[PDB]
Amino acid sequence: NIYAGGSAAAAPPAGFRIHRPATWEESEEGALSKATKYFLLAEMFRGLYVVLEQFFRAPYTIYYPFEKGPVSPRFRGEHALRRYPSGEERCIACKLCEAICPALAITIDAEERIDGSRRTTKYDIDMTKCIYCGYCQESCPVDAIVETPNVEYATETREELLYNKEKLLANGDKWELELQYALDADAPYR
Amino acid sequence: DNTSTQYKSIIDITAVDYPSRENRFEVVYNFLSVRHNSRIRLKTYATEVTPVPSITCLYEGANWFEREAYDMYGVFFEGHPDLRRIMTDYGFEGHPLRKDFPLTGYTEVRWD
Amino acid sequence: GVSQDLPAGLLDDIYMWATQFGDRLDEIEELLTDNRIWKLRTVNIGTVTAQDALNLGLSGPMLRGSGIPFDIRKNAPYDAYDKVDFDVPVGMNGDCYDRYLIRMAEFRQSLRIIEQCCNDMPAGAVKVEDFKINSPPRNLMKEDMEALIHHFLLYTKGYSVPPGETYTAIEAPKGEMGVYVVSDGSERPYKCKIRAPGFAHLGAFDHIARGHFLPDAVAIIGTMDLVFGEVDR
Amino acid sequence: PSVGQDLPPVGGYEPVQWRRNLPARGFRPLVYLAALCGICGYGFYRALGGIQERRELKREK
Amino acid sequence: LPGGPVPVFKKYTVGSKGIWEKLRVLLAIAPNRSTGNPIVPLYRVPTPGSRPEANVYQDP
Amino acid sequence: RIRAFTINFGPQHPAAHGVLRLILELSGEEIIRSDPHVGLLHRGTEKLIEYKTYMQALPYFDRLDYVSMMTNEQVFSL
Amino acid sequence: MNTFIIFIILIPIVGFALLAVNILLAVYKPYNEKLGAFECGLTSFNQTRLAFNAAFILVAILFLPFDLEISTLLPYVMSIYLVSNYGFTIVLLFLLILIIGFVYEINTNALKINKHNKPNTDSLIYKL
Amino acid sequence: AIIATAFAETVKFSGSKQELQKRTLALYRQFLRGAPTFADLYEVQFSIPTIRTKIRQEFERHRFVDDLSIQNVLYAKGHMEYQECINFWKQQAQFLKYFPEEDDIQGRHQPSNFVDKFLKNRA
Amino acid sequence: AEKRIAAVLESFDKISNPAAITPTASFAKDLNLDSLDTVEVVVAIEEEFGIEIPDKEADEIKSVNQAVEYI
Amino acid sequence: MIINIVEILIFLVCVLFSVAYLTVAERKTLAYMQRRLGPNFVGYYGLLQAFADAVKLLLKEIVLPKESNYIILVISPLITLITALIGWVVIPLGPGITLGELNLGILFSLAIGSLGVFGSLLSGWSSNSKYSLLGSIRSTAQLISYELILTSIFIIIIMFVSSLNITTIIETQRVVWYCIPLLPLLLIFFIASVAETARPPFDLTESESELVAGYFTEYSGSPFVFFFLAEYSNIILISAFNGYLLLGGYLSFNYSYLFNILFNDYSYVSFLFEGLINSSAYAIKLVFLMFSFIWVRAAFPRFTYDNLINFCWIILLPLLFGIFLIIPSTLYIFDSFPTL
Ligand SMILES: CCCCCCCCCCCCCCCCCC(=O)OC[C@H](COP(=O)(O)OCCN)OC(=O)CCCCCCCCCCCCCCCCC
Ligand SMILES: CCCCCCCCCCCC(=O)OC[C@H](COP(=O)(O)OCC[N+](C)(C)C)OC(=O)CCCCCCCCCCC
Ligand code: SF4
Ligand code: SF4
Repeated sequence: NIYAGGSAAAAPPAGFRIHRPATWEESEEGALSKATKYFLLAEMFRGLYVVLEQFFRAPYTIYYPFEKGPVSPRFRGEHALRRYPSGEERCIACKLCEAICPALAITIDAEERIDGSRRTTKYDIDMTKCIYCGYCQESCPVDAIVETPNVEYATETREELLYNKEKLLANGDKWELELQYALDADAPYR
Repeated sequence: DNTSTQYKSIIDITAVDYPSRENRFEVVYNFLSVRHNSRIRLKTYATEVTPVPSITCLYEGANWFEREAYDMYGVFFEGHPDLRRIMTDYGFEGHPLRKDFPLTGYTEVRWD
Repeated sequence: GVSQDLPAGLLDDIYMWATQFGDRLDEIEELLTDNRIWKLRTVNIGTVTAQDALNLGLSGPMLRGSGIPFDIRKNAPYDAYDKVDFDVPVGMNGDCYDRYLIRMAEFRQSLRIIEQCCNDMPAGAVKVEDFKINSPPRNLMKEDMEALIHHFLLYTKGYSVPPGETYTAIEAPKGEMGVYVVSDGSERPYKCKIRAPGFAHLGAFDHIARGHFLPDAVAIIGTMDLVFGEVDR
Repeated sequence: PSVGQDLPPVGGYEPVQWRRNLPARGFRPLVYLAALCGICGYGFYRALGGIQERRELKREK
Repeated sequence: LPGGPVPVFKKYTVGSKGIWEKLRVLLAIAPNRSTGNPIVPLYRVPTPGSRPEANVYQDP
Repeated sequence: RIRAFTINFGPQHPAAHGVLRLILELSGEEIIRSDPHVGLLHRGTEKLIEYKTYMQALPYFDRLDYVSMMTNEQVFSL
Repeated sequence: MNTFIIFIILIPIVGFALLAVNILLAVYKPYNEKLGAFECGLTSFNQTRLAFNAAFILVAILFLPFDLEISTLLPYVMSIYLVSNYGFTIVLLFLLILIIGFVYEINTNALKINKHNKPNTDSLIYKL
Repeated sequence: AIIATAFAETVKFSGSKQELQKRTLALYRQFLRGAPTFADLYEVQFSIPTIRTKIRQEFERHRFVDDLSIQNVLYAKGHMEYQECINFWKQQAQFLKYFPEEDDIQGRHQPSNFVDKFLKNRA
Repeated sequence: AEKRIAAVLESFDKISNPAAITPTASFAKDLNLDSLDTVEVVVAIEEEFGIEIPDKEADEIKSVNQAVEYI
Repeated sequence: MIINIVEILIFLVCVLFSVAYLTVAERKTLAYMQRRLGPNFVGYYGLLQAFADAVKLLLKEIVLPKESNYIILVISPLITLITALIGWVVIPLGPGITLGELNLGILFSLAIGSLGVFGSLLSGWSSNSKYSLLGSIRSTAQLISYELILTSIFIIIIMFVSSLNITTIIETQRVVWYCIPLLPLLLIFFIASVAETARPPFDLTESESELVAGYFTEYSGSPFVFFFLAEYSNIILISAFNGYLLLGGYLSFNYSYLFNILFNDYSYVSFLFEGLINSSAYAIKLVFLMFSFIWVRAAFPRFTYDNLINFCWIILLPLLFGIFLIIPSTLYIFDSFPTL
């Protein structure tokens, strides 16, 4: 009806008060069966058996680096700068990657090339600032900056992780075929 | 404690810095009523020298929230039993969530 | 919405994982649920009363273990939780063992919801269809002038959010996760405060752990389900 | 429109198992108690017979 | 009761054949339980980089 | 007069998960007072978000409860 | 010089040889920070000895009488046939007497550490 | 409940400057008394008198502040710092922030006049 | 005994007359010791004798004579 | 002399290498119970893993903390290892086939065993940390508590035999292994042996304590090797106690008929074959008990200190006193007191 300080949904549901706990004298199991369970550790033995069953199942381990875990076309690994089939660079220095970069990991410099083209004179990625989010690759209007599926590029010195333009272009040249597999698989979804 | 409100859970306390106002800081309280399935927000104001009454007497959960509000903004809470920094480094100078505190602060560390 | 659509063979693979996850849960329960040592470590350990749970700011299992049936997915439904069928487990003793049982039941309810989503996944777009908010697809971006302009602007300036404020909360796996965001009408939030359930749980630690033994403290930390990036943001 | 999207089967998937599946196994507890009694009693029979025969060997020595 | 136990041959996990299947059924705590190893010809095949649907996908 | 014994449970401790400094006070066996010191992982995320666009701020939410990334994203998105 | 004595001499020799090899081959570069006690990476203040519970004392003290009780049965098990029925009665009486002490220990709850802090169970009463 | 820690004082803004002066001199006494505990906790090279001198210099810095609210805040923060130091919550690294002079000479060239500052582009 | 107190309070700065320490000399009136200086000398006394002195009694001390009367 | 030296070298090599390979076996067995592989890379099939760990540790710097009694901290693990290995001198792999054939062999086992608490007791004193002292105190209390249980079971067994010679105790089980009439004592002895070696689920000191990793937290280099070796050596030795007290030691089955078919007279071939059969029986029992230690580690969570002290003093010890009463009563009822 009319509620004061309440409502139908704040009324307790049917059966919300719990039943009274049962005492020892209202137990179905006799004391000898309970003592058998108590002294012979029945549920502990069930647990041991469950563990032992696993011992005869196939393990999950793979033998890295001779085998490899699953990788997908969208995976975000080490960066590369790509070319056109002619060999001309795709990057035209729009600086959209630099603007979007959540970690401010990209530093770009550009001017007019002696042939009149709009091109970068400096393209740096601080890989120790990068968060590997893929936003640069989404932002690029010409598919110039990409993330490869490569994760195996650990270094012994930090200076080796400051990628300049030569390093990134060489990465593009090195990984172009894998990049093409990934693009052929995921371009329709972008 | 009113029967039609019954906001028993304290959700959060924070501050917002408005440097144009004479009172810089607005203190925001959010409350939940599980009884009525309802939320409510309450605002007040403060400056760098005028405190606010602590609500720890009413909600124990408020304790840490007021500490964070003191650590980030410098708002004091009168009646808070144990009010000290909770986030920043020991001996940290400044309240980093003020609009005039620079993003990277004033000091950095290294091994000497 | 989401940044990309699902790839072609994903629903089938999620379904095949779902057909065996139930057994995976049963074997963990075989090791734990009835183990008398597990009960010695969890029963009547880290007890919280319902009134104190509310007063301390606890949420999620930390609250449902004390007997209070509250869950944002049922109380204030968001994205598609109103369209799926699931149950909410509620404790009565407010201890670590009740909270363990709650989490184990929540495993099963999540499996239920995942199966319903695998069966009812509809067709259409996955992000809002306004290019002033989300970027247009790339074949439009490289063919259509408006699409290119909107893409350029979204990735350099960002969209503008109407001025105002909100506190928005969801039933995150560790309890109620909220954000209080203040917009000044620009492309950058004026203020953003994160309400982490672990913050309030760790705040309640001193009230809950008093009078316990040190291993009980280890168990209580484990029952609060703490991740510290949440705690100190 | 929608071409090439991941979608569910027309009839749907067969239901998965999500409810607790921990069936009770084993004889009733008193069966294990009876087996323990029988094992121990037979062992005591053998051990006491062995002790008695050892005592007769001691007599001979 | 929906959600109840389903037999092991309706779960996409490898399992056992022949005499070993009889042995496993005799020795399992719960015979309807799967082992957890995905069936290699069926699972994540074809690989996500060689889906035919990619060449027909259009923006929805 | 009861004299508490004070232990630093953590940060470099398996149960303390590397970053919690739980200062406990024990009278023999029992905890009498507990003082969790935090901020060993305070990164200033909330300060950083104010200098980001909303789109640029989204990935910070992945890194809050870093086993529950997508629900963190979901709350910010909602 | 049987195998027993030679083996007993040989074990400590091998331990000392392994120790000597470690001393000879490992580097040794002590310095102040390395020499600190490891307590989770921090430093704690030196403290007066912790106050301990009485059960800690009681387990160790009560070990000795129970250990002596158990070890006093060695002469019985080594003489059981010789003393057969008379000594069987005597050893039963001895065991029963010691069991009375076990009963005292059990009923006094002597080895239980009681959690000093307990939930408050008082009713809430209002004077209207 | 959530109980306060060692040497915690609830925040109270004194309504009068004399009632604050009492609390302030008490805090100064506490610092001077804790100086030897500080020298033991933080394994310092310098002497106990150096610590007490530093404490005096700290309290001296605010000797002429007039506004009551500002003095209240200075007192509450000074008490926070006392609680931080006496509980060993600080490590040595942050404690030694207070003693920049105790470190050795940083170099031969600390300019004082205009020409020396101008030769280092600091004029 | 009082000579130890005179020795403690003699070795302090800001006072140019070491012989001005008469058994009933007030720090704020004769020595011209500051409020902070008074706290310092009280702490030095209580440290020299190894005794702790409570807040009210410490603040009420204002002179050498009261120091001995409490010593 | 020469034969003595050869026999001691053979026995010592077998024991030390068995201890080395028990650690590898634990890692592999835990791994396969956890659906992984374990060491399969250091050596073929991971068979050199233990030796890699040993060489690594032997080349690792020893640290002596500042507040530390350095002598006590370097000798405590040494004495625990020395007593642990000395325990092996009385274990027989066939009738009289032992390094020490002592008429007081059981007493030797118990005495050397009771020297096993001093490592935990002295390790905490090694430093000047109150965390360390409390942890060492608890571990010592657990150790002596379950020492009582083990000693009681020893005495209960000797009630059937009336001998302290280990070979004789094994020899009387040719009629029945003592685990058959006293199966609950098999369960109790295994539980107490796990507790006495401070193995999971009885590993308070190392895994829930103030110091991160027990009272060995401060140990590096060869002292750490000593503690680790002593622990695994005690696992195998306490399992050997279990084997000869309750599992019939080196007894498997009556091979008289088979030997009479195979051989027509005594030779070194028949002697070698009988020795192999006896030793293989004892070895396979030891293997099952080691596997059980690892299996129990795989299956269960830990006790607390209060739980385990209660388990020893309120549940197990009263049962053992009741058994003290009932065993001589059964021997009296049926007139079966054992002769000497
Ligand atoms: C029916 C008539 C019986 C007549 C008398 C019985 C004769 C003796 C029977 C032999 C076995 C007795 C020894 C085991 C008794 C265990 C009893 C027990 O449950 O202890 C419980 C104890 C907590 O005490 P409590 O208060 O009583 O429990 C109430 C909890 N709400 O907490 C505990 O201690 C938990 C139990 C300890 C388990 C230890 C586990 C360590 C390793 C497990 C060994 C399993 C076998 C390993 C071998 C591998 C398998 C091949
Ligand atoms: C409180 C205990 C009450 C138990 C009563 C059971 C009596 C049943 C009748 C069978 C006896 C029999 O007939 O077998 C006789 C046996 C073996 O002697 P034997 O060489 O074969 O006889 C020939 C007599 N000579 C030698 C003079 C020629 O003697 C026994 O000791 C076996 C008794 C069965 C074991 C009972 C132990 C109970 C468990 C105790 C756990 C504390
Ligand atoms: S992946 Fe993200 S963080 Fe890294 S460079 Fe690209 S946009 Fe910047
Ligand atoms: S990589 Fe792409 S987004 Fe970045 S500057 Fe070059 S063209 Fe523009």
